[PDB]
Amino acid sequence: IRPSFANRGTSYSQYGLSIRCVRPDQSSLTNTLHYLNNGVTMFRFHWRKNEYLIPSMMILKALLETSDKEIFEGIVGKDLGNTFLTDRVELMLRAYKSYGLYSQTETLQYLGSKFRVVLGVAEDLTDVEVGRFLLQKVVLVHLREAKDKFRLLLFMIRKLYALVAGECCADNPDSPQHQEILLGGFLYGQILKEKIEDWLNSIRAQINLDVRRSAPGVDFSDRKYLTRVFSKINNDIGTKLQYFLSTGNLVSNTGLDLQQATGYTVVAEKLNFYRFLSHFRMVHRGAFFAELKT
Amino acid sequence: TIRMHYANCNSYNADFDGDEMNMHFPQSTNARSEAQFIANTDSQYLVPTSGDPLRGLIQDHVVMGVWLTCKDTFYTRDEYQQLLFQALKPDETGMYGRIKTLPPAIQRPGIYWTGKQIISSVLLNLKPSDRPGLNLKSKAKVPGKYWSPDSEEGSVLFDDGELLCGILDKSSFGASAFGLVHSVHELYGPDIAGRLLSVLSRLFTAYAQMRGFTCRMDDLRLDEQGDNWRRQLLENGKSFGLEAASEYVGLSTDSPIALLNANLEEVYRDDEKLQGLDAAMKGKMNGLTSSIINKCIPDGLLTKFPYNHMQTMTVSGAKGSNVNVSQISCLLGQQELEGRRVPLMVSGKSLPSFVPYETSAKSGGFIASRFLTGIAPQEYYFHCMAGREGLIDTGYLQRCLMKHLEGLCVQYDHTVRDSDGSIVQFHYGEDSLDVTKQKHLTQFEFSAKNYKSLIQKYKVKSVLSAVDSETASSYAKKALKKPYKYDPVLDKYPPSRYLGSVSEKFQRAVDEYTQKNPDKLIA
Amino acid sequence: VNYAARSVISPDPNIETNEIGVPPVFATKLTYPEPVTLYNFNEMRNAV
Amino acid sequence: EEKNIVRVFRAWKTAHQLVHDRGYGVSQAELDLTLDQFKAMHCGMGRNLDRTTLSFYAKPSNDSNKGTIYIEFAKEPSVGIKEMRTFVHTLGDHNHKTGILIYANSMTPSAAKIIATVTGQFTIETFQESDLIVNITHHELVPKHILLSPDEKKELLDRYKLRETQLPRIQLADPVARYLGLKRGEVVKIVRRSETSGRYNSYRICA
Amino acid sequence: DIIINPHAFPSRMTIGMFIESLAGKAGACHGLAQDSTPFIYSEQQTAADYFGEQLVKAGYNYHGNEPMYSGITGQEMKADIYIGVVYYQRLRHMVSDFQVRTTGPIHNLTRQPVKIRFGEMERDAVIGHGTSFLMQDRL
Amino acid sequence: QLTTLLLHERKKVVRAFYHAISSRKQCDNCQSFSPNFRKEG
Amino acid sequence: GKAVAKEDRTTTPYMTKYERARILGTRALQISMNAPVLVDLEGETDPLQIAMKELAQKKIPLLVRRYLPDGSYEDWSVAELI
Amino acid sequence: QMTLNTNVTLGIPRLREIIMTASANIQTPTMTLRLNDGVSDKRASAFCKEVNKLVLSEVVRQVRVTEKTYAIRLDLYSRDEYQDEYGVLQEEIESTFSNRFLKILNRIIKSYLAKSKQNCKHLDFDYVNGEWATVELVFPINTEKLLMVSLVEKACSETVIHEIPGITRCFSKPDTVPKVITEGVNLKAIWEFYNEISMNDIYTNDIAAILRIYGVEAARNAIVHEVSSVFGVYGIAVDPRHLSLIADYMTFEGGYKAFNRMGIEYNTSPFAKMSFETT
Amino acid sequence: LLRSTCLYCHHFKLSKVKVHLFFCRLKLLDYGLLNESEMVENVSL
Amino acid sequence: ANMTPFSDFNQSPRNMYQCQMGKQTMGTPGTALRYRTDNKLYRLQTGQTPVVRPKLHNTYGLDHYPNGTNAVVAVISYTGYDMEDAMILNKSAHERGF
Ligand SMILES: [Zn+2]
Repeated sequence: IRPSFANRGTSYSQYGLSIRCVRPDQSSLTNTLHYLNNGVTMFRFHWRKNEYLIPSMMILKALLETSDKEIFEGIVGKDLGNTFLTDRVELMLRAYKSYGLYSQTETLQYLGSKFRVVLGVAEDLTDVEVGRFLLQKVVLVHLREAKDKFRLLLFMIRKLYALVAGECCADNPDSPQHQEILLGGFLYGQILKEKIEDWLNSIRAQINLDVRRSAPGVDFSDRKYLTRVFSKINNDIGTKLQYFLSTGNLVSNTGLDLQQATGYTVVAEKLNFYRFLSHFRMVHRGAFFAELKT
Repeated sequence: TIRMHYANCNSYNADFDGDEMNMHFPQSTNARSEAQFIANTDSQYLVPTSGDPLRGLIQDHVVMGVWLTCKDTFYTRDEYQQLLFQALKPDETGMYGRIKTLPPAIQRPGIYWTGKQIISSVLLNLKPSDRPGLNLKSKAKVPGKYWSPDSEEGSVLFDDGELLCGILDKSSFGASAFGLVHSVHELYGPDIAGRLLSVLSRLFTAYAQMRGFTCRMDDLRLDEQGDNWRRQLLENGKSFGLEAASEYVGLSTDSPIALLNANLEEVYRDDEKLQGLDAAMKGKMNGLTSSIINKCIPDGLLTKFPYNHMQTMTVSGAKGSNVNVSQISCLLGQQELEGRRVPLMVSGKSLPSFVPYETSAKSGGFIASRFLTGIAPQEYYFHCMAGREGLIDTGYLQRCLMKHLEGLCVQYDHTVRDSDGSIVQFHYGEDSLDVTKQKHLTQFEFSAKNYKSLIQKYKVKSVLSAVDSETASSYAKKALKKPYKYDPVLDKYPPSRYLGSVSEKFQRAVDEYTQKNPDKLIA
Repeated sequence: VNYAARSVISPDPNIETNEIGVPPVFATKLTYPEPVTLYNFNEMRNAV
Repeated sequence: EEKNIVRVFRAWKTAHQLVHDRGYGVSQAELDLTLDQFKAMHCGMGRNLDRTTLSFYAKPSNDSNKGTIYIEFAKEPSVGIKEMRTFVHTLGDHNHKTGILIYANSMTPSAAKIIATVTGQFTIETFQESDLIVNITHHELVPKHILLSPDEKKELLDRYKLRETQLPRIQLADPVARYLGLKRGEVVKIVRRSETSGRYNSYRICA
Repeated sequence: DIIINPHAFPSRMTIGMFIESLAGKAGACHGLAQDSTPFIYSEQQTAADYFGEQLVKAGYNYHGNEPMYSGITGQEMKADIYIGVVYYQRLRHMVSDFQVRTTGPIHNLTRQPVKIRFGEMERDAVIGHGTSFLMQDRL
Repeated sequence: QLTTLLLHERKKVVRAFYHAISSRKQCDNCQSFSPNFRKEG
Repeated sequence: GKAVAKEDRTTTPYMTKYERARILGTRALQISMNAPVLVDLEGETDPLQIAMKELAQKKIPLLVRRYLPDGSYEDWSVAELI
Repeated sequence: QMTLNTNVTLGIPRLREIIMTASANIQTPTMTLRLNDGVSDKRASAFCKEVNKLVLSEVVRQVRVTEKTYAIRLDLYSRDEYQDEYGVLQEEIESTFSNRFLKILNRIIKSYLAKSKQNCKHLDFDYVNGEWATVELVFPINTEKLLMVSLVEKACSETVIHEIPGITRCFSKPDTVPKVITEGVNLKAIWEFYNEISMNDIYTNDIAAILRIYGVEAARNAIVHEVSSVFGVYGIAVDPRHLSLIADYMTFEGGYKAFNRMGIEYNTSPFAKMSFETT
Repeated sequence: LLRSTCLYCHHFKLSKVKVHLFFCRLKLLDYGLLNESEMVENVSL
Repeated sequence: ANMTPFSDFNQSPRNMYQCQMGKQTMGTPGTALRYRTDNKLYRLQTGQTPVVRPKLHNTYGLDHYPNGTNAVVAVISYTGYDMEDAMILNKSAHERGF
């Protein structure tokens, strides 16, 4: 229950459901459910520093080969005909029926043709697999099996609708009930994976530009070509990590779901023993809250 | 490290803990002349906001004051002379030739000067050339009942400059008006109030070196009857929490646990119903707390007022308050964090130690243990909550009211104008003065009490010469004729030269005193 | 500003309510001009 | 229900009072009007029966000052253009110098500029009911305001070596300003009862 | 070794320090390492009474007091005084202590003393005291 | 045969003047329409 | 401008808390610059406290000009003030 | 000196509003009216409910809406318990319910329908018992479903029976001096009631209002008393001379001036003006 | 000031009587006449 | 925070200040100082183990890093210099190596 939601999407409302889902490599990103005044639910998420908003019925149908009776009897299959939930789900189903298409393939193709630009996906291969690439890489990353992402999405939308009707209290994000700690080495691994992914994208852009010029050297079978290209680009990522440690300004193309991008490292002043320990134990919430005096 | 005296610690708002101070030097001689006469420290005895003085002695001096002026004290000749000379120390200050004393209060079988005689002696050595002694009557800080039932000390009375009855404490000399030092500032001028403040400082320090004063352990411990009284009151109020909660929600004390639990669960999902519940239960707990405090701290604890070395520092006003000995000796009471009380987590239990919807006040942040004996974990957590709340609780409005009020000076025709020439007030705020020189006008008993020093302070024979006396005084009575068509005397006649012209309410008050309680004024 | 020292303070009860103790270091390091006349000539000659 | 009848009664002890308070003179009975006194004076078949007869006047007690005053109640709401200019020649022919009016509600602004010019040496002034219905001057937070003659204004400007533009001001929109009948340029003397020391006299002007 | 002031304990509630001084003078005597974990000592038998048993076994006063003679006069203090063995850890905040400016360099542009601060609040004080000449001097 | 109030009135009157002169698009003396001018930051 | 006559003077006969400081300051400066001392010294050295000794006996020159807000001014001899 | 408290704004925000911005629309504009002799506690509470404003949501019970036609039925509390905390009559509800409630309901339905684009067919009040209210509506079928529960809650929560414009929450607080403390400020209303004396009425500053309809000197004494009471809640004393001077400078020009760009832009010295904010 | 210019008119876009009104105002405010500054407008043609 | 003897007797703001101030003692920053390239180290020549201690002051191996000494404190207002929280330090108790 955060009021900044309200003036965000004016058809929107303060009620939302947030989930920070994390892959096996501890590389989480967020994707929240906005409950909009009209009745439908938006599936907000983040990619490349940019918000992105696709309706939840869209990806619900795009995820599994589903028919609408299944969505309904999954969200509110209970106590047949509970007033509030029943009319809200009806309104949602029809509001999606408005413009979209019927099957899973059509939805995936539309989704790909919409989102092929921002995904770093292969330019030439195909179009529906890009929709599958979204529904693998962004939607709910902690889960592997599609049907299970579908089940958890139904449960989550049911929790949102229960929260709207006042049958569920608002969990408090500023309390250790709903908090965990990020260690050092896990952040180190995230930044190392980000630098490696940038390195791959960089040698990929170098190969594309080499091919693009006219054709100075294009031998994708010759190992000599790969030695040439590796020698071209900056091959030193040790200094990137060493800079993150020397300064703290986490300079990455994607924030890895981190609010603040400065102040990550403290210098272990061994001035006194208690000072050293107290360095090792402490935690912090980030100055993004310090700037708000409350 | 530069050294300054304690008196200024209250003025500079300093703590001598590491904060440092710019120290300038006015080069030219005009600047040092004006610093010496206008803005010198001994002339800064009155803050500008209210009349209440800000300089004056602090913790140690005032506790040793309660212990020196007390009437069970006695000195032989040696201690009297020595302590007096430590107080005066003429040579470093100057202006005086030989130190003069009093006769002893008692003379046989052994000669003994008493403490009040030492205070009177200091006052006698600092009297100017020809100003009759000080005489004064004023309530003191240490209440009269602490010494005895129908005790006499209570309130200092001293005539012609000799401390006749009463003891000096934070109200007498210090950050409290209408005491000894403020009345010396009024009668004998500022630079004598400064000398007197210094002399009291050194006198009380020297007495400390003779006697010494310490806050030992047994000052805190409750005598067995006291702490068993506290134990009985706590066993009695074992269940005030449940009574107040059940009365609030509507049920009786003998209700089934399940129904009370259901109603409580319905209560603090909301927020207003919490306001009501915490208000009721807080009223109950504070009734209990005030009860056991009122029964314990005056009489329960081990040593009585004079000897208890924390009862002195507390009720004399040096450092601390009555709530402090309450907490160190009797109980802590409700832990009020930002108003109501402890925040209830999702499951309705105040802390993971307590069962859900727990009613007993120990879960409401009321903690019964005292600092002397030790607070338990569940209590210590709420105490950390309240304290850290305080710590997260603990300059542009000085460039708004100052840019526009730069000049705003009181021109010579006595009409406070802005410097561009335009009027803002006639007779600046109903003139007499900002607090500095207007404190004692309401003290008609004091001015009329002695009256022989005030005529010499005003220098009547030089003032009555060149200022007008009959005209405004005559027209004042006609202005006191209730019907209109006679303006206030200040408007017709300026108050600087026409020595009858004074504000209306001042005339009304001086006349109501002269007619009402003239017990000093003969007929 | 010129001629303005700055230091940590510490308390002393022996001096006065007016006075401020300055170490001889501030005695030597803060000076102010003074014309020399007939009757303070001894003070100033001795000072120089 | 029929509470409108006490409103217009209370608009008299705010107007029949708004005389001295100016220097004029009124019989002490038109200040002591009881509730039913107004009804018995101005009555009819109703029980509404108040209007068409709400018009009185007053002459100065200074015996000069060119000239007198006349109060009238324009009961027709939003007096407008055909009810204001016709009620000017009456003040002109009675040799009435200055007059008063009421309106409830919303005096039409189009009927405010073409009449405010016809006044010239006279001044239509100014009030409306339902905004000044009980004397504001009868109050704790409003001191007794007094006017001043050019002799007593010259005395002021002399004892203080002032210019007529260095004093405090009072806007003409101030309630008491239009109450006393102030003109732009007259010095009021206010009798502050500020209880810190006595009650003193400050001065103000209008501009 | 260190004189602390009694007026500092009220309004501060460091009654823990009184207990710690008791425990220090008790432990140093016999040679114990007085256990002082939070939350052992209950309301039945207080910690103060335990360390008091300790001390009265050692021989000193049970409330911790001790009869002291003053040095500057020689005859005993009327009231006994409280001596214990506290643990004083010296701080280090004094590392940045002082700067006296008689005369020195001036500014490039405005010919000011190069970077003590007197103004914009000091000016309030000086023109408050009514010290035109002091303001015009120091500024 | 300067004061704040004088300046407080001058500044208001000049503000009114500059609200006025910027209002008219047609000339009252020439009756024509002078060519406008558009600015930039 | 006008120099208000001696017959009618409307300012306060008291040596205001400020005129005393500045009179003493300027007299101290004057005496510091080898001016005549109008009163017998008893051995005091500071070129200021001599001015205090002068003012205690009212033997000091330097009439003061009090500037009223009109622009006019009064001329008060320091013997004349209270 | 102090800022931490131990409902109205107290502390440096209050002073900041009264003496820095000189704002109208203070956060807690309250008035305080003294009762008279001729009034009893029954008349006290009657006048209190009279000048108080209530919302039709505050008398309605749960509101059920059946779907199909299109039908809404409001439950209204029993006239007895409804007249204990009130004293608006049944006919008043009838009239204002019908007219303004239909107006509000249709307005918000049109709002949501126009938002989705991208009439009141029957009404039956309980003309005898007054414990329910039926509105039968008809709509074209092409229109999508309507959240009638939320829309009707918004309507009943937005519509008012008797409101004096800009006042609400008249309350009674205990010196044996019965008074009425009201939130909001409409002097224009309080002139009208003769249960309470129209002279002795305290005002939380709203000094814009009292300066506007009680004079300039009224504003002066009001602001003096206001800053006195603001510094009075703390144990700090500021004698009336400082307050008198600050006030009588603030109400100099004739109105009441903030100490900001407004007041900075009027001084005659072009160096202070250059100095303090924007050279 | 350019925006208010009349290039063909070579004067202000205003009516010359309004500009003359404001000129009389700023003349009469020169010597400190406030109500006299405002009285200029009690004329109707 | 746990290493504050009788930490449940003090007004908890005092324990808060004591934690935030014992993190800033001039105490022994280790034992290998000859091999440290830090800018500013502080070391205490004469440290000891407290005579009043929590058992965890032994468990957490604090014995290898003492912070302060044991002062024979007399609660007394005698010198007069010790107001506003200041204190004295017995001269010979200083010139013998406090
Ligand atoms: Zn033209």
